[PDB]
Amino acid sequence: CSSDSRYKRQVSGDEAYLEAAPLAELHAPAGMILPVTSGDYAIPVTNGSGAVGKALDIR
Amino acid sequence: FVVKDIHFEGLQRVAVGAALLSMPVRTGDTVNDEDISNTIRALFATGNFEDVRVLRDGDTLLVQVKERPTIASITFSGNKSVKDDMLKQNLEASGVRVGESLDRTTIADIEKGLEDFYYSVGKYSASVKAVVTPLPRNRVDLKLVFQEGVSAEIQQINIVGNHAFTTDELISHFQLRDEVPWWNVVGDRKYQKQKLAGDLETLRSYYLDRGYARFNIDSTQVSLTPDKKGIYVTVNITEGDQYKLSGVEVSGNLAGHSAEIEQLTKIEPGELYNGTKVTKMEDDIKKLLGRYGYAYPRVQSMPEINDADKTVKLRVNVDAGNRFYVRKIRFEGNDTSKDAVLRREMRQMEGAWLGSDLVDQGKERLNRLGFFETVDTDTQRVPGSPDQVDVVYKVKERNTGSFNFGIGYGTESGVSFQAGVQQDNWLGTGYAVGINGTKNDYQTYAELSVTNPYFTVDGVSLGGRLFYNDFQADDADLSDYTNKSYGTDVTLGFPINEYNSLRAGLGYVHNSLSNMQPQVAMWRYLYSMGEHPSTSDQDNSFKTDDFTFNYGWTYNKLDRGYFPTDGSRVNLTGKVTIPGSDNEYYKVTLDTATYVPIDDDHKWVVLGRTRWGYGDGLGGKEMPFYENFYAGGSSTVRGFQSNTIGPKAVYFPHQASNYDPDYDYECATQDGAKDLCKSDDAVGGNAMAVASLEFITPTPFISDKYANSVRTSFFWDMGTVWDTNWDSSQYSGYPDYSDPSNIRMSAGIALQWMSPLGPLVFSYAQPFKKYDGDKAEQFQFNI
Amino acid sequence: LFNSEEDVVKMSPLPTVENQFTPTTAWSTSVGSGIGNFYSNLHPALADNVVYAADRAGLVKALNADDGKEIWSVSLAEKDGWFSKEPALLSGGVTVSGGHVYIGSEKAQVYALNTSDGTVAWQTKVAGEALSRPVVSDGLVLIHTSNGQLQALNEADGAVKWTVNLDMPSLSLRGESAPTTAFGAAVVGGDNGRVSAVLMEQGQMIWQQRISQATGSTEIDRLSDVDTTPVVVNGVVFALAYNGNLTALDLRSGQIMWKRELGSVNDFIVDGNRIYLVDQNDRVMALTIDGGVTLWTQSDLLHRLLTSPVLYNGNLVVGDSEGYLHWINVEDGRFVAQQKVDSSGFQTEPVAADGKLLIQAKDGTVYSITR
Amino acid sequence: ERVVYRPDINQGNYLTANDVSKIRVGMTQQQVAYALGTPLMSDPFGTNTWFYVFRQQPGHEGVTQQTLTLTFNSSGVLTNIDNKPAL
Amino acid sequence: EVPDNPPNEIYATAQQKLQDGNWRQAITQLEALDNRYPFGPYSQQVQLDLIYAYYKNADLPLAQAAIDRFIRLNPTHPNIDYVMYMRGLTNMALDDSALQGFFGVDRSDRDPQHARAAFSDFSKLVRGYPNSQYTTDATKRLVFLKDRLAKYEYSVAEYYTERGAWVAVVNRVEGMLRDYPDTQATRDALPLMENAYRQMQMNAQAEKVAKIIAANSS
Repeated sequence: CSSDSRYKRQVSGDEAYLEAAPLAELHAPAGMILPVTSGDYAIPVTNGSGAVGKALDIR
Repeated sequence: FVVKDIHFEGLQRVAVGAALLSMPVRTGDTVNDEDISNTIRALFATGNFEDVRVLRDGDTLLVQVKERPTIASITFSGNKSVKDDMLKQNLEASGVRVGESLDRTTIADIEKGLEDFYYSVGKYSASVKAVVTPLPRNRVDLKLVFQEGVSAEIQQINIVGNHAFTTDELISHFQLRDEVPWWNVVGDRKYQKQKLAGDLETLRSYYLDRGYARFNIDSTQVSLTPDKKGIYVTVNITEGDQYKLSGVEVSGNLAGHSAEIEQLTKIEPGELYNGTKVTKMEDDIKKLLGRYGYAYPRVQSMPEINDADKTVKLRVNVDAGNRFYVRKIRFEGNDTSKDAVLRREMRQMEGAWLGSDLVDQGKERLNRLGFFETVDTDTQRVPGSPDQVDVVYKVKERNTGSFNFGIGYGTESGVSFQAGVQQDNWLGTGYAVGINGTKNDYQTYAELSVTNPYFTVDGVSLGGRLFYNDFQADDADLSDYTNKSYGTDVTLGFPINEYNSLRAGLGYVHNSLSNMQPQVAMWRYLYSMGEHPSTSDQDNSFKTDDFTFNYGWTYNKLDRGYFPTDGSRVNLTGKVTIPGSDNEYYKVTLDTATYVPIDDDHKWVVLGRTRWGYGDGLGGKEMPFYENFYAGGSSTVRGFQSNTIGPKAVYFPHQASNYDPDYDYECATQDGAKDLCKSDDAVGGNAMAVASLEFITPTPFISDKYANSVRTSFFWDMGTVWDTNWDSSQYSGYPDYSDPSNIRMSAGIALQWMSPLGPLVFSYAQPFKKYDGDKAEQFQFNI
Repeated sequence: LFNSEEDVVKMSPLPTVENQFTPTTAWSTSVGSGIGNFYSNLHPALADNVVYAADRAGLVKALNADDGKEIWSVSLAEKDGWFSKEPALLSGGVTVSGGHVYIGSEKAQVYALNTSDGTVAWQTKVAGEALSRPVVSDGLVLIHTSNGQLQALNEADGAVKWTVNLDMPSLSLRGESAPTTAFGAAVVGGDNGRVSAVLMEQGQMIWQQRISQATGSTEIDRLSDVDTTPVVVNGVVFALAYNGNLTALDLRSGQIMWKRELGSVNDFIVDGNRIYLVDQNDRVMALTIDGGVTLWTQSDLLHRLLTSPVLYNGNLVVGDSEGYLHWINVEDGRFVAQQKVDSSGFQTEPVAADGKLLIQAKDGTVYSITR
Repeated sequence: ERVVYRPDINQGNYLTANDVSKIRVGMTQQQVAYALGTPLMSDPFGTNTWFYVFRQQPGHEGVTQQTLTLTFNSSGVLTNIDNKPAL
Repeated sequence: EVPDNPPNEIYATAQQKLQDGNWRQAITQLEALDNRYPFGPYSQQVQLDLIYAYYKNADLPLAQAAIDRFIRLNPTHPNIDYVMYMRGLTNMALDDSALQGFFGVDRSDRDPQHARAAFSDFSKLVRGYPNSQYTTDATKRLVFLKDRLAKYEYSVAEYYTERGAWVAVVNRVEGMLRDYPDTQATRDALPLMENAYRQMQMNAQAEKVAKIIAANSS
């Protein structure tokens, strides 16, 4: 029939990983050097194009 | 001739240049009448051109293309037992669908294939017709009418080669049965040819167990009886000779457990042979070596059948593997839960050799979790080493929360309601929630109960339970039946075994009362409370703060934590007061849940429930009357109204209640009935022994997507509640209620629907043996 | 539940019931029971004014064909086992040749019973069932099995002359490819849409021709029940290929004289050059021996469950599994009479022997019908 | 503590004493890896020292342990068979 | 219920209901366009808006089928970078969307199944399109996810401590060691295998961590 007139109140999402904090690398002294990256954990780190968050592509 | 241009007259699916590439007369190439006819077939070789007429304007080609693509819809009609997507799967098997081209040739072919689908499923007397309904711009609808005459159903097996057993008893030894009478009606009768194969293995097992090792099935031919229903068969077998287990000569990669292996060779030399036990003893090795770490214990029997004495010798070949197969385990379906709470539910540890049942024991904790819908195991032996098995556990979780309600005592005369909700480990976070209460202008009842079962890894089950009832019976004031009752219960859960489990805790309860009814056992309990009340007036006020020790015990060998099928969870509960309490009494209660599978594929399961309960004094001051036993309505018994089972109230001839309305409430007062008034209000008895006879039934009437969750069960209950102190010298005009013979009875059916936030149970029940004074509502909502 | 969700198929009834030669019976005697629902290739036999009648699961009479009075009785409802006086339960039709009663059971036993009392002249268990009544002749119990075995037994004792494996379909595509004898060679058709010729005297395959299509990747008719029993007039064989297809072909070689791969006919008599048929949809037609050329037809009756077409009193006589009996013109399809003689219906075949016409209802069996 | 029902804690990755007799110092890692396979632990930045080590908690009384460390060199060739009991 | 309309108008009709937010009816327009004209020039642009409006109306399994459509339908396309984010953007919301975080509860102990998938897609995005408009954004998605995967496996390694399976502590943190340095939960997991070391009496091995502790306490 009808379900109008503010059917949802404070219902949405966000961009929390962007809102999350970044990280910081870890140190191993001389002689304690073990493998640290085992796959796609190595990524190209990039400021390939910004306009992030809500400024990202919408359509 | 060389083409100047090809005129692409209507494509409707394909591109212009993609049409040009199918043409062998494309722009820039020499064109003759042969390649024009090569263009007819190659544009037909697209599979999407209904008609192609390659012509030319001198040399400038022009192709009158008619086109078959998208079928816009396929309309099914007349199936009524089979899903139309299954018929669309046959249409998928032709590679034709919405979007595809139509082919008038494949109309009868898919009609044949659906009649061949009809042929396969269990019919043949079922015809179809595809109605092409042409739609705009190239499109067509495939309207499909399914003229299903009748199915094929079994009539009679013939078995030839049988020389020890009845064919007809073997029907009774087979799943396929042909017997539903008119005055001895039992079961149903169907056909599918895969069951024929299964009945053959049933027979293959049926001769294996005796020692028939020269037994073989020759063949089996179904009579294509000219009626399109007649399913008679012959079954060609060779009976073979009987053979006897004369010895076992097991060897192989015995891995030093050869004595433990020999424990699985515990046989008698010369008993008549069965291979299922040989199959069974093979599994026990894989349970032996499975708990000994061997994830692939390859075991290969070989029956060295000796026809010379009609016996069998038993070669069994063994490959073990290794122990430390188990590397680690993975978990899937933690998306709304806490992983360690899942990962605490195991007993096979990473960094160990495999325990095969330790998985399953852990999976039993997963099974007796009950916060799941599936718990599944994914035993991936990791490549790189056979000391590497990572067992993923994809589980399907379950719904959480459960609300209960009854709309009553207002909702238009003020803000008044029932309340109550659970959260069921608080979305699996580790914190069991059950809360209820009610806010009315009769009373204000509050309650809290919360349990972390796992404060420590030792199963430290802190259950904290609270309540604050302002139970006043508010009609004008605190004059009718008042108790501000409040207090707590700290309780701990105790592991005693993997199945034995103790409960104990400490309870506080403080109750403050005012101006109570001319109920006389209420006066009698006040008299056993050492108090001497005015029996003819509700003016009597009381404060009591009781102090009790609570205890209990749990068994758990019963299948699921939410949908169990077999076994028992024996649940001792009880309580007793302490020095320092104003009353010295006790209460103990025994309720059970015994599950016996009628069907052991569990289409039918006997469920056994009773409720034993008894509480009385430790000398002098007794157990209070509100701690008696009250039933009816739903509680474990339907047919009645709630708490309408037990001894009933009598009013003392009464004067002044501190509420004398205009004949609204009758309490033997001076507003009428100024005399002894035995009332029908079931005030409960100090002893309860009730039970029900409830049995699992299936439901073949709905989609079994949700029937697996739905419980369908008929129940048959009875009950008797009574107070041991009922001395009918004082109840000389009243029925005695120290009797364990107040035999009520009702029966009915249970209708549980599993809603996505808890179960929705409903019932109808009709009592047909009853000790009167009870209120009855034969329909029940059990939300 | 199951009574309300019933799915029904619909056939055309029997039209043009006639009585122009108003039918009656000579007697009924019947036997009592028989086929009923339990379909089989059993059918009665008649010779020497002795009705060779019986209950299928039960009694084994001998009825005197003047009144069907019992000459003698035995029963194969005896000889205790798992059933403890195990019932008769016959597969093939009745054969009485010489002083024996040759019959093949659904118990996969075959019998010779002395025709003067029914005393068992000899006994043999047949390996599996038979899709064929044994054509017991030439010292041989000529059998086409359910296993597709040409098991010839010496009809003096049942001594197995040979057992020769035959053409084989997937399942029992029901139809009698009876092993028929013609000019010294065993002539069998085949329920796999195939035909053959075999040496009668040793079971040596003279030739074998696949002809027509059958269920499994080209699924065929189950309202047409193909009489794959071959009838052989001179060495062009005229027989049916399973799915009902008509074929004329050399007996010496199996080479096709002509064939109708359009046939769905049920029961057939090559009546001169007017071959009389029962179609799947039960239109009658008279077809030639040079082709399937309609000399006359009858689509008048349609969609019943018929027996074999017989010629009696000069008229084409057929009964059905409804209980109706029909008297058609031997010429162009005209009802000479019609009789709904019972409702038990007739699965077995009319026996127009001894100058009589012997039929068998499903459980009301024998009505010796005259007009 | 004073508590009674404590379910037993177990851990494998532990070979028999015959498997200790199956090998010798100077065997390769592979010479162990053919017959005794891999352990479930070796040094992540240290040498190739292999760890087939037992652990088990018995009722009310400590934890049983059979440590066995297997020091291979940079060539993965055994240099020490080092076994340790509980404590 | 949408009639066969002008398809550009159908392309216009959903475009309102995108700006309107009526993806209950925008997708209702978007299906019947592609139910009739799926090979149209904007019908593949409809697919980008289909994944958009599926995401807008929270239709991830319906979206994920459409993502693999654009895999099959446009295995080469300039707009793959949108979908390559939108694949991981799905698997971001596919891994965690529930209400438990609304109560302040930290959902990095829940199953990182699609978080492993969103890790794949965004890494394929920064490799396949290292300069796209998402490549700054998808990075910080991957940045937190690396610790989200860590705090997942950190949550595993906690339980095995109170279990006491000190090897299974070490195999989890060595998995954490093999996968990421830069999570500080690794610094939180840093003493615990060293604690497992001395619990296994691997004190000399525990000394080696104590230098790394000395390397990673500062």
